[PDB]
Formats: sequence, structure tokens, C-alpha cells
Amino acid sequence: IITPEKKELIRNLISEYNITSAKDLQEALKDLLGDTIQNMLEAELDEHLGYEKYESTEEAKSNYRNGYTSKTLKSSVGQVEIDIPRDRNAEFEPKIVPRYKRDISEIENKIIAMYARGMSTREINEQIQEIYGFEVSAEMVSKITDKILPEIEEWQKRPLGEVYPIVFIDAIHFSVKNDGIVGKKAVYIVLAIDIEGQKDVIGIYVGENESSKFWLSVLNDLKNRGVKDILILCADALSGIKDAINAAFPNTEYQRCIVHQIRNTLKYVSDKDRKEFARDLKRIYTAPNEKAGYDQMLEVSEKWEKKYPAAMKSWKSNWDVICPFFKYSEELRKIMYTTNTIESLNSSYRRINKSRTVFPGDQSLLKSIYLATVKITSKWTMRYKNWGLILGQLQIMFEGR
Amino acid sequence: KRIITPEKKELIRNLISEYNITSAKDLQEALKDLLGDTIQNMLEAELDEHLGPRYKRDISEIENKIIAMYARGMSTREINEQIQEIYGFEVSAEMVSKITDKILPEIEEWQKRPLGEVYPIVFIDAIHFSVKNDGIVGKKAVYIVLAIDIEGQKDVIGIYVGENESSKFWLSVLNDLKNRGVKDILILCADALSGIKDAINAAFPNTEYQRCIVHQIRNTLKYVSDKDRKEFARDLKRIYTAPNEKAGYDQMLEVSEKWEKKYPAAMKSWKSNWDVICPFFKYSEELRKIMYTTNTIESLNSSYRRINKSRTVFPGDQSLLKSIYLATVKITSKWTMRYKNWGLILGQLQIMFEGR
DNA sequence: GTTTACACAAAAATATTTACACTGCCCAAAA
DNA sequence: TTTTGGGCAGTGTAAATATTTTTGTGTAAAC
Repeated sequence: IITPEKKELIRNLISEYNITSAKDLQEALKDLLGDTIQNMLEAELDEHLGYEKYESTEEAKSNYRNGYTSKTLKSSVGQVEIDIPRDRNAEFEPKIVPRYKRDISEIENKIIAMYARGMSTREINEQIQEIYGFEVSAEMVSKITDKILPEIEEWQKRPLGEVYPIVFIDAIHFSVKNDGIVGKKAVYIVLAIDIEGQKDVIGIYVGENESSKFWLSVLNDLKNRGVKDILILCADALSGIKDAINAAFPNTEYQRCIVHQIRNTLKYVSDKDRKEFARDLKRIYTAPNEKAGYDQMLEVSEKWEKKYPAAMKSWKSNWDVICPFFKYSEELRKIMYTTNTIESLNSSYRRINKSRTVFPGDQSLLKSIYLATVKITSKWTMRYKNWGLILGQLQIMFEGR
Repeated sequence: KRIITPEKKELIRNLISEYNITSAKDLQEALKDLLGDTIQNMLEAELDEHLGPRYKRDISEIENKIIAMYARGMSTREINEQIQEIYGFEVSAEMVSKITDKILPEIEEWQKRPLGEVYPIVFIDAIHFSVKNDGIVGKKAVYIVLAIDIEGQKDVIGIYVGENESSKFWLSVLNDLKNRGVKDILILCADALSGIKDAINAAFPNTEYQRCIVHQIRNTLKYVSDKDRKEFARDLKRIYTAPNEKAGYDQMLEVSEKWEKKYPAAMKSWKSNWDVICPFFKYSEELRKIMYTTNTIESLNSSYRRINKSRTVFPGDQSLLKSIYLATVKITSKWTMRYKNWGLILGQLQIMFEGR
């Protein structure tokens, strides 16, 4: 795609700017960008005033141009200086480079993508100064990433699908400066798999876990747009969620989250060197029926009563909520006990917010979490394996859906 | 002021007509799509100009940016993406290596810079070895020699590599230091093994100095667990806060009796080396603090870890030296601040070594 | 006669700096 | 022995803060 006219243009620009090396070529690149912008601005001024430099007009020329004024631009190649013309009454408006605009490059989206990757504002400042030439302070990075706040509000009011077969609820704790004191806030991510087998984060909510109805409030938000029943929801049983869903979504079959149970009870305080009893814990959720699952749970409890005893106690306490997991098919069971669909989420946030220790205000935390969630969900075009079969099993197990 | 010529006016007009330029981004992408391959070919021809210091080739702006990205530990795909986004052409890993090869005369000048005659304190530290390849693999180790001089500025003096415990390697290091201009070292701290005794007694022996403190703690707590290192940290904190040397001996015997059943073979070495560690307590509290701070060593180790993760790609015969030099200069650029309460330390050093 | 360039300030838009209010993370240590 | 404090090193960003650009208008030079 090399046009001979482009070749002649290259030869002419090499001849006019006297390019003899690569350094000369880059200097001439900067000079050529500046000259082109200045020429276009002079053409725009000629179009605005309606006459060229020093040319008479029959009608009384209402306003005279009165020289140039300097301005330094921030471009992709580097920092360039140009001279822009000016009208006496200051009526002319530049088109390519508008008034007071010096960051003509399109680095905004790149800065936002770097901040979503987990880079600090000062890290981004140093990186941009090193690999671009011009300076962008940390507060400038903050004001640039503030531009997606209407996007955040539209994502919070984003219209969701009608039916969601499987839902997961996860919690991630951070520190937040509220009312002048730094306390602690837990952010709850509501992820869901749709009818086609595609998982996509549907909700992100700031916790404020002082009251229980706030939890219910989240469901009410779903009641605002997710008006259909959820065939299965998987949440870490905490803070009186049972009453919330049973009064909001009573049709939903509420089971204890298997992977959250594994994370919270058998591994919160676990012997690090021999964590590999999940291979036997698989024996619990690879059982055909719930009675065999209870028997294998008793067996592994007998196996693990030598270590700290409080591990298997939670299984005995919550088996009443864990029992509906066995009614599902093996392909359905797979979706339950796969911690990789949950851990990979949490760890991802952990690997994104590794450098952000304390978030000033709720909205900064919300910005960072929305950016991380978008960066993660961008690659989530893969559908679920053996889906459609799962849809048939769902419609058989739930005849009215 | 830029007075433009009518021929350049026609050039700009033809450019705008060819690329249909209406906004600034249109102009930038037009310049990219027009000059990408041109810049690529010019760069490859200018780097292959020798085979296609006395003669040090000049560096370009884009080459300086590539050097900066090389120092930041960026992946080859990532720097390729950045260059494609800015200038509009691809850079292969071999091109990256050929571009980075241009800072070698700078490394020569940095390794041959004239030094002062007397340096109060000198440390030599070792880090892990990402072995270079010219047909062999090595058991050798990377050493950085950093010294604090009569004033209060810290600066890395040398970067060396060798057989790691031959007396000849240490002797060559000290002889290079003496050739660069050094004539007497007041305090030297090296990794305690063979060879350094003879190297000191044959290279810089105004007085014997085997004062090793930060080297001993790391050498003894390397073969222990980080979970217990905090308890080891508390016990060694009790060990280095002793006012007298005999109190330090008592604390050492106590911690050895406490830890000889969980890790018997480590602290034994300490006892075996206690004859050498004794003169450390002769210093005042300030000299002790300046010695065992190790914060600069930890910063250097973190930079070298960022280099070992991402920069060990090409032959380290020049690449390892480039990476270490870039990390050291990145530290020393903003590492020019003077030292804390250096005047009292200087008085104590001048009274402690009076015949200077 | 006109037209534009240039030079001073003052206003306005923008981007840098300071200041949090902490979190981690080492120690120098007391009860 | 475990619990305090005390620097240091980070963070995102509100609020003073400095900087750069644009403007008002008066001249000096140019067409």
C-alpha cells in the first residue's frame, strides 16, 4: 500500500528539510508537524476574516489581524512550539487545535488504560514523561480518569437481561477515607451467567454493611431491572442475606456457595504445607447423591480431626444449605465447585489493587473497581462449555423458568 | 521565528490533499503512515553502518526512548506496541539489542572514571547471576562495589564479575580501584570467605579491616525461614544493640543456644567467624547505624529483581552489564542527596583513624 | 491610507504542588 | 515477651497554587 505519490512526497520532504540521518529525520518530523499546523491555522484565519495578508477589500474591513502569539503543544512525537495568528477583537477560533488546548495527542484513552491496568498516578507520570517527552502530573492523571464518571453512572443503571440462570456474589475489602477518618468498606461484585452461557459482571456495589436492608437494597436494584427469577445464586452466607432474597426473590433456590465455603472455612487458617486435601474434598462433591456426599464428608472429617477441628464443623453446620447442590447434573455441578471462576476474579482485583492501599472517598474506589472490571471483562467473549445442554437441564429442573 | 518557504507550503498542501487532513489526529496518523517504514529503514541502515570511545555513535530521540524503556524492564512486545503507536513501525528483539549496544562506551567511561584517593567506607555486595552465553555457563557472581567518600554522597563505584571466591578476582578488583585513583580505604565490607583476607593483605593493607556485619546476618539467615526470620530479626536486634562487645558475645551465645535445635548448622558459622566480627563494636552508635542500614542494598536488590524478571533475554555478555548500569544510574540520578548527620561521623572517623 | 507585527500588562483556562489520612513495613524500644 | 510509637515510602485526589495561554490595547513597521 505504497503509493508513488507518497514516495514523491517523502522525497520532497527529505529534500526540503535536508534529512541526512535519523536524528535529522525526527527533528524534521517535529518541524513538519509544527509547520503543517501553523499553515492550517493561517488558512483558517484567512477563511474567517475573508481575505489574505495585506490585500484590500471594497467593503470596509471590519477587523484587522494583529500578529502572532506563541503556544507550546504536547504531541505524540514530542513537545512542539507554534505561532498562532490573532484577530484584534479575538473573533477567530482555531479548528484543529482549539482554544487553551495543548494536549492535542490522543493519550487520554492510553492513560485510562494504564490506570485500569493497576498503575499508580505517579508511576503513569514517570512512564509518560520518559516515553513521550512531555509532563503529565498525578493530579492531571486523576482528572483524566475522572472523565468516565458518567460512564460509571450509566453502567450502574445499565439495563440487564431478564433471566439469569447462575449468579455469584463476591466480596473484596478495602480501606476508605469517609468523613475525615479512614475506616473500611467491602465492595460486592455480582457476576452472572446469561441464557447463552456468557458470564459478565452485572453489578458492583459499595458495601456499608452496618444495616442488612442495604444488602436487600442491592437486590432491589436488581428488582429494578432483573425482574425474572434466578435459577441459582451462590453467595457467601453472611449478614442476613437469606431474609433479603427470601423476601425479594422467593422463587430463587438459595444454596450455600461451595467455593466460598472452601475458601472461608477449610483454608482461612490452614496448614500451609499440606493444603492438598482438596483432592479428598473433591470426594465430597464428586458423589452421585447427597447421602454419599454426607458419608464422604464424615469420612474426610474423621481424616482431619487430628488437625484444628473447627474446619469440618462448618460443613456439618451448613449442610442444610449445601444439600441442593447434588440435585444438579455433573455438568451443572462443575459450574458450582469450580473455584477458578471466582478466585481468578478476586485474585485479579488483588493483582490490580496491589499498589492502592487506601482509597480516598467512595468514588475513587468505585472508579478503580469499574476500570479493573472492564479490563477483566474485555476478554470475556468465550461461552460456557457444554452449554445448551445446561440450558435443557435448567428448563427440565425448572419447568417454568 | 519560522519563516516558511513557498515550496514547503506546496509540500504541506500536497500532504493535506493526500491524507485528507481535517483534525490533528488525522495529521499525526498521516505522518505515522507516511514515515514509519522510512524511519525503520534509516535506523537499520545506520545501526548496520559498521558491518553491513574513539568512535562513539550519536543517539537519536527514539533511540533514547527505547533505552528508557529498556531500563524500565518493558517486554519486547510492549515496547514494540509503544513504538508502533508513536512512530509507526515494528522493532524486533534483535533491533532492540543492537540499539542498546550503543551505551557500551558510556559503561566504559563509568567503569574508568577517576576516583578519590581515600574512601572512608566501602561495601561490596553480591547478587544472583543470570548467566551470559558465549558457549559456556558459569558459577560466577555479580558484585557491586559502592563507597561513601569523605563527603556525604553515596555512589556506586564499580561493577565486577568473576570466579567469586578466588583471591585473584578480589585482588584484580582492588587493583582496578587503585588504578582508578584510590590509595587508602578506611573501612571495607565484603562477603566473608577465602581470598579476601589475602587480597586485602596484598592490595590495600594500611591496617587490617575485615569488618563484616551486613554480610554475616544475610549469610546466616539465608538458610532459615522467613516465618522465623522475624524472630531471628528480634534476636539479632538484641544482638546489635549491645553497648559492649562482651554483651554482644553473651547475646550471641544466648541466641545460638536458643536456635541450635531448629537450625544447628547456621549460627555455628557465626561462632566460627566471631574472631572476625569482634572489632565492629569499636565504632560509635552512628557508625553502626550507617553500617547495618542495608536500605540501599535492598533498593538495588529490588531494581535487580525487576531486571531479572524481564530483562534476562539476550546474551548477558553486554545485556547484564547494560541492565545493571541502567538500574544503578536510575538510582544515582535522584540518589545525589547528602548523608544525615555526617559531620559527627566524619569527626569520629578522623579521630578513630588519626594517621590519615 | 491602510494592515499587520510586536510588546507590555491583565484576565482566564489549565496543570503542578501541598496536604491530607491513612496503610505497610522496618525498627528503637517498655510493661 | 507483646504492644506502643517513629520515622520512611506509597496512593488518589480536594484545595490552594503556579504556569501557560489568551486577550486589551497601544504603538512601530510594512504593504
